[PDB]
Amino acid sequence: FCRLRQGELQVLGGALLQAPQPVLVKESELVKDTLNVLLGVVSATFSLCQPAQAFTVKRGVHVSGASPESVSSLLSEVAECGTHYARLSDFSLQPVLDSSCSKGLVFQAFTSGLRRYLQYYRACVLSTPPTLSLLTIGFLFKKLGRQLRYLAELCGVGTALPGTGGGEPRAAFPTGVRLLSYLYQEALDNCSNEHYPVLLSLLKTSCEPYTRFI
Amino acid sequence: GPTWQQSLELTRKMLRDKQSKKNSGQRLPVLPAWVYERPALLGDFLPGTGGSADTAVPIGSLPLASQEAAVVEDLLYVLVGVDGRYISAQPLTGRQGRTFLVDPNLDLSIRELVSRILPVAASYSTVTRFIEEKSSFEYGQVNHALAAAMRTLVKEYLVLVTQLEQLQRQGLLSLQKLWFYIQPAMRSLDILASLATSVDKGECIGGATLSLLHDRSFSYTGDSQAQELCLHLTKAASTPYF
Repeated sequence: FCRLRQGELQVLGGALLQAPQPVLVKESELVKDTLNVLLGVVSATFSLCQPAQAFTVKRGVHVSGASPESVSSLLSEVAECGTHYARLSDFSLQPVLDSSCSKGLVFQAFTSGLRRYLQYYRACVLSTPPTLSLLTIGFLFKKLGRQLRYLAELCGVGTALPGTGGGEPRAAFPTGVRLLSYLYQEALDNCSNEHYPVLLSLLKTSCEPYTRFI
Repeated sequence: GPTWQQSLELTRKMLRDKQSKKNSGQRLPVLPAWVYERPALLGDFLPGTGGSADTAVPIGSLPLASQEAAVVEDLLYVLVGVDGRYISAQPLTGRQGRTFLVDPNLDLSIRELVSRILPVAASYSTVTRFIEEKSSFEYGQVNHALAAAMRTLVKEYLVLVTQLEQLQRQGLLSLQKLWFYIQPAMRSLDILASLATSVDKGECIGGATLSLLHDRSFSYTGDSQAQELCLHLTKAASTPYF
């Protein structure tokens, strides 16, 4: 029925759907690809920070409709957050980085602890939900991905705002002693999702190089 | 054309001559070694290395678990310095990090994670090349002590590598867990690979090598994830000098 309704719409549109992934993969295999994308390895239909499917209708970007592409779409709607998560975990994965992120022990501690949490998130996914429907995967991971997206706005690429500040590779996000400044205002100015324990630990580890120097 | 092994042998000869003159005739540590006669065959990486011509099957045709096992074995051989079966140590010109080519037959996520590990494979290949190069007493005391500490850490890394190989063999491992297990270990491996490469390129020895190690452990300073290994290596390297 979904395919038939979409066929009617495509007949009236001139075939402007072209079924990006009309069906695939399965339950457990699509879950495996999505869990890989959430770990940070792009899925066999999903690239991280890149459209998973070549459909731009909400059947293929679709929590579900049973429509052609909609099986991919249920994954895709949550997937865009996971692709952002993956690029953010790459951003915070190494404790040292070029340009506005080189030097700084508090920056290395912050980036290492963020990579620690990214790794724990990635191991939680595709270890808790093996062979779970997309709906369960998305529901279970929503409360984690929202915190990840908040931290992605706080941190580097992996977000629709690169770093905190701006939305490009020139974000004001500090590093080093500049970061030991930056973080104090970012910590006061926002902690409103789930970062109170996490932000406390991050401030502690960022101050650990500052506290060392002092 | 000189390769990194030929360059290091010529450097060894010139450094022996230099210490011979600088010592005014005092004794130098010299021994017969066949390690240089076949370094690539002793778990290291030298210009001329590759993958495996005797272990080569289509990983794509192989099931996902079989592909994972084969890739884990090739990765662990690269992480011990020897070639893989689908991960091939590539030749190096001049002493640098040993690069490892991944067979393109691997799955996109699989090849992705193989490449992610490949940093570890290159680190271990360069580590074992430096280990077996400074293992012989021609360079300074600090150089030989550094080689000793580096080969100790490489042996511990290879114990871990064999445990991980067996766990993958039974199917109790994933690329994410492989990347996660040795994160401080891989940090230390990268740090010590950078230190070793700086030593090899600048042919540091004596207090030059000591200054290299001190700068290696001092450029970061404070707070640690893998600098414990570098500090231990620096202490052991400077033990004869100290």
